[PDB]
Amino acid sequence: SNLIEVFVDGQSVMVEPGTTVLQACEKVGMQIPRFCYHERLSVAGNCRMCLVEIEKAPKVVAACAMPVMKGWNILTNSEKSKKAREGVMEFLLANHPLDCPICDQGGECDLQDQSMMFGSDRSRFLEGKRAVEDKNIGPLVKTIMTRCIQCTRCIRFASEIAGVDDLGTTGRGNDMQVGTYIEKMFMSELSGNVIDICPVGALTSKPYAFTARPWETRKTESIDVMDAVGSNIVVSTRTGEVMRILPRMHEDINEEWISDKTR
Amino acid sequence: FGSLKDEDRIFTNLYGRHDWRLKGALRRGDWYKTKEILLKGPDWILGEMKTSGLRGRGGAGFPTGLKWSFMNKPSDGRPKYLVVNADEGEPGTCKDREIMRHDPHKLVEGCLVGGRAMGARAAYIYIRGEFYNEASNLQVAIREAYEAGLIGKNACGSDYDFDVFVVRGAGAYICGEETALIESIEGKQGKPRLKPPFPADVGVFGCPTTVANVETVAVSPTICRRGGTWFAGFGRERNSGTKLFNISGHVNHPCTVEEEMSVPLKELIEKHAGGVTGGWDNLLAVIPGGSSTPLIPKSVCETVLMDFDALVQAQTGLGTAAVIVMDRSTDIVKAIARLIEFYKHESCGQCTPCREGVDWMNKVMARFVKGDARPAEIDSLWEISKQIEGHTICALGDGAAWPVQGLIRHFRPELEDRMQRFAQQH
Amino acid sequence: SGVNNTKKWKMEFDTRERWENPLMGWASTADPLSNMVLTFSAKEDAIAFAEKNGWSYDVEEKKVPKPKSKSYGANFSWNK
Amino acid sequence: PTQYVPYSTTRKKIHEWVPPSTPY
Amino acid sequence: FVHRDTPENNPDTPFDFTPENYKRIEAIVKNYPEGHQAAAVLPVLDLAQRQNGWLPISAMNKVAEVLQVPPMRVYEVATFYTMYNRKPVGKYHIQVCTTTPCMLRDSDSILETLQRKLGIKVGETTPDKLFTLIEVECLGACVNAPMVQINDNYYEDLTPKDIEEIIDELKAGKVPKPGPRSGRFCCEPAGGLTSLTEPPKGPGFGVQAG
Amino acid sequence: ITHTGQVYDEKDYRRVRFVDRQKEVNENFAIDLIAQQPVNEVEHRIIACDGGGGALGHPKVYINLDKETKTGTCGYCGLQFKQ
Amino acid sequence: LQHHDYNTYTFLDLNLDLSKFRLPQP
Amino acid sequence: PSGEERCIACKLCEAICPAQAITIEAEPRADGSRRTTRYDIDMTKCIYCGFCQEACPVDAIVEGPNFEFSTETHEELLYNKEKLLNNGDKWEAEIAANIQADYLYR
Ligand SMILES: Cc1cc2nc3c(=O)[nH]c(=O)nc-3n(C[C@H](O)[C@H](O)[C@H](O)COP(=O)(O)O)c2cc1C
Ligand code: SF4
Ligand code: SF4
Ligand code: SF4
Ligand code: SF4
Ligand code: FES
Ligand code: FES
Ligand SMILES: [Zn+2]
Repeated sequence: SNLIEVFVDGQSVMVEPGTTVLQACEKVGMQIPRFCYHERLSVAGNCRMCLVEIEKAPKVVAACAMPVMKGWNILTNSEKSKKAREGVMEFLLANHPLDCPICDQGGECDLQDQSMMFGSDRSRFLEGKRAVEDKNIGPLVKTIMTRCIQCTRCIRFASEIAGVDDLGTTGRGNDMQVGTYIEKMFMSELSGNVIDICPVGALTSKPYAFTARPWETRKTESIDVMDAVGSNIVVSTRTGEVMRILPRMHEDINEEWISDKTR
Repeated sequence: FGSLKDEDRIFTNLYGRHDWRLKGALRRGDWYKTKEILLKGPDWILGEMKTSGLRGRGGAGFPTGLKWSFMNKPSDGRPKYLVVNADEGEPGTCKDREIMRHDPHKLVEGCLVGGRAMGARAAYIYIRGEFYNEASNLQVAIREAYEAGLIGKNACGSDYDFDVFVVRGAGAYICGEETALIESIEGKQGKPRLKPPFPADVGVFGCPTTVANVETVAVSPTICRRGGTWFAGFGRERNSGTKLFNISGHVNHPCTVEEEMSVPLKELIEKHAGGVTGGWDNLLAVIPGGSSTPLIPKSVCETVLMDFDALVQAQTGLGTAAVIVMDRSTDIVKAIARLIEFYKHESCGQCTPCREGVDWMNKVMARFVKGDARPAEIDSLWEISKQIEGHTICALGDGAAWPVQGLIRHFRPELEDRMQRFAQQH
Repeated sequence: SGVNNTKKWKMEFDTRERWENPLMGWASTADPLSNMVLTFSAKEDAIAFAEKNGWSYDVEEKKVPKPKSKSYGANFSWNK
Repeated sequence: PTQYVPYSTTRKKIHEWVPPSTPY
Repeated sequence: FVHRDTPENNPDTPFDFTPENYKRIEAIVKNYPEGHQAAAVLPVLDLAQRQNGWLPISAMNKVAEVLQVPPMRVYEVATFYTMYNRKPVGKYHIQVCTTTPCMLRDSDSILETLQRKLGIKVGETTPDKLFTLIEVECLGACVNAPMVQINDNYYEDLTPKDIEEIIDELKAGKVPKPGPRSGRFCCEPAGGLTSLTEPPKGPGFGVQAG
Repeated sequence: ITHTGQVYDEKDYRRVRFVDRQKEVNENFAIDLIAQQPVNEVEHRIIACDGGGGALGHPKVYINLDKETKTGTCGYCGLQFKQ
Repeated sequence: LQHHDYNTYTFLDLNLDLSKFRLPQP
Repeated sequence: PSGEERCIACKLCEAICPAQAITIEAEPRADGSRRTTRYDIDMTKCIYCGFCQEACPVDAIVEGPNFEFSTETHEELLYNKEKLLNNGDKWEAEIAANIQADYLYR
């Protein structure tokens, strides 16, 4: 009961009714390339980098969004769903400022990888790029937001996981900038999580600005002692001094989030 | 074959000529069988539109009856609603500005006739804020109607209850979109919602909701008064009924005439309206449904008939049926270029494809008008065009790609020459 | 957000001294088994490696994200 | 066309508490 | 899209709905569904614009206050729509339609004339702070293409000269006969009324049976 | 002394090294050299920064000199641009 | 010529006048 | 030219060095810019592959023409940022000419 059978490339996985197309691929084990979709954040559909092709259907569907229906076989590696990613990645990269050797989310980029695995070998954007104006969101998060792919996960977290409801989108067109309209710092606990949740390195951590680069960091899994929730955390150490503490997921205690104090 | 009789023409008050106010409306006899119709039943009203086979009078074409049928499902304890979008941001849609301004009442009874068909508790009319004066006209008309008791609880001396409201638009073409009209009504930013939760099941203030082009709501009463058949006959096959046609640009007498559908394209400029300025051979191209639809060159124009499917066969859309005509005296490369400028100044930016893609085509299109860009880039624009066509959250990205596709499809040699012209002078 | 590095089990030896080097300030280590992390496909096989090689082991159960119900329609609910 | 000495240039990584010079 | 507080445009400029305005505010709410006030931010934001064209940061904060919504929520609405002005607006605020339909029918023509008459660049207020010119997009009413909306006046079918005439009317006196200054009523084939030149059938005409 | 002021100290057990052999330090420290660089005035809202010489310069970056309040500084050259 | 002249508050104030008619809220 | 050292501490010269020779640790300079506090090429460890020349985005680290740097003591061969920057200043004129000649090829 309550177990539709949907095929992910003919694997007949069975899922509860109401599971998204992206979720159906996960249980088979396939990963839809995704931006703007975080498990504990509301589905928004902003990036549409997850377009897949349900069989016998005219258009490709939004994985994170379409509730999978009965007997719709998902074709995640079709000739179409790759042109639906080879052509989106064309766009995200087109307005992107190539300062990857500045972006300290160098190896921690969910946008170079997906470009480097699912995107395109070369660029055709012979036109000019855009630039936004760096502002102050506080003393912990450095928002070099010319990096932003307008994926609205910050505006969600800042409203849904934390109740700040401050960060918001401002304007329309290609100069929609997701920054506080008036310059009011994002002061709240749970603040630093925005860093971890922005896949782009637009806003990153200001103390850990340029002290390291992720491939080097040796990662040891340990426990938060600053507060009594005992949140799980990963201490990233390079050559013997701790460089960053970022969250590691514990369903029951800290589910992917850690306090501003303990990082 | 068009040439609809004045009697058949639903919007008689078009052009005014008859008091747009109630007493003019009574001479029009717009509120003649309203009590009877509602009495017949909601099921009787939808039978009338199903028999009519009316297609959406807004840019998208879908059976009107089936769309209304969807939220005719039993209420789940949430009040069902009616949303009438009087916004018409698309260029050449002065189509709606008429009914609203000239014949506000027709739409008022369209609202309650339509309301009982969907069992809507109330209807909100989103007239674009640009039209402030237009708003002044409708609520004067809405105020008259309630004073009469035509609308309100126990509307038209019947069990059914309806309330009609007017909402201020704020200069956004996208507000027009069905999921985005709602969000503007909801008071959040006008950003289209996603497709899976159809507006029937979720909607305005999260209650069941339906959205209709003002023409679609307005034609409802008559379609029921005249019967689906009368209306059904004028149309062609799936296509059916008279839809207002607006002809603007390079025509001797630009005007909106509600002449019959399935009109030869050559005939409507030649017979009504004004023959193409400069002669029917001075036609570089025709935009049938407005900016969103691809323009068709004169080659096929005469052969074409104005129907939703007809244009489809032709690779173009009837859309709002706004005919924009371009003489041989126009730089199309720049004409379509401003429509892409029309869309960069307007798309919400919620979705990656449209945001960067429409801006990307705008930059390439501006270079194309100058001729700075090389000939090979043209194909890229096409390729950029279809990336945006199937990947967008709403249809506007659908709409931005089509004019670009039309320019490359029929006017590829001209753009190459502009390419060539700049290369020669160095 | 990629999960391709959370698939195979790994057994890692305990961390040891990393004193600073006086001449150049480079990190210096006296523990040979430090950088060695062996990768084993299943928990049973990794436990076996520890037993026959005689190293002490303390296995940690895999913790995988719990299924989470999501639906775009749900947040549009003004009610909640 | 018409003896070095190597050293670490980084700072002290772990600063050390200094005892209070005030006796108690 | 960033409000860098300025002495003129910043909350020091106190904003409050006139006793009359506040009245207007409430009725609107009822128009929307009960338990729903947030939906009225736009209509309200519009009355703040009606009160004052500038609508500074102070005014938006009041809107959020009256409507009890996250302030940002109001800031996002104001930024998204062009109807709202977050900067001071000229008394007349003319806007010229320059989409392809109007351009094809000469919209550009009008622009050059208006720039010279106002003797100012396109996009800014006259020194007299008398008029403000902006190149707005399709304002509807295309059948009448030459067009220039002035505070809703929506003049139409205008030939370059006509505007100069209108502008003068605005410059000395008021209410310069807003509307199509042409000889065609509302939208009508310039030739006449081919659509319906007969008299309109009366009530219950040929009403189908059933 | 050096860029980040490395100062093996009077009490360090490493300052022993320089005895009878000099230390490697830099004149024309860079920290002050770009500060000595004039602010590149521009007309456009946004400007590029090839670093000078294209392939020989740096990844090309577009800086937003949009606020006179701040002279954009390409993260690569440290060149301030005066709107 | 009603269209020819209306005040900035016509839409809102007219609406308020209609409030009385407006059917009860949800 | 201005006088700002080219390196911006992206540290991929460290990543691609085959011998583990280059050691880089960085921190934001007061200017706010990104610079390397310590850059140490251990030349005895280095096998002169020339990939670092390849990898650098700003092309800050280059394989200079001089081959005659034989040293009496092992410590002299270890090179910190100051020796390399000094090496860069001494040979910049020829390095610039050499990169000028070969950049089209790369
Ligand atoms: C970008 C965009 C703008 C739109 N603008 C309008 C509009 O101004 N008026 C309108 O009636 N429909 C507009 N639509 C179509 C509506 O979303 C909706 O499909 C239509 O109004 C339904 O009317 P109908 O079903 O009665 O034909 C627009 C769609 C898109 C994607
Ligand atoms: S985000 Fe930082 S790293 Fe990822 S691509 Fe853009 S710049 Fe390079
Ligand atoms: S900041 Fe990071 S998260 Fe917020 S939108 Fe830009 S990218 Fe998405
Ligand atoms: S397409 Fe994407 S961006 Fe353009 S309007 Fe529809 S949603 Fe907003
Ligand atoms: S040397 Fe070139 S590569 Fe190595 S860090 Fe400095 S800049 Fe990045
Ligand atoms: S990941 Fe598919 S919608 Fe953002
Ligand atoms: S484009 Fe000027 S009004 Fe339609
Ligand atoms: Zn630079």
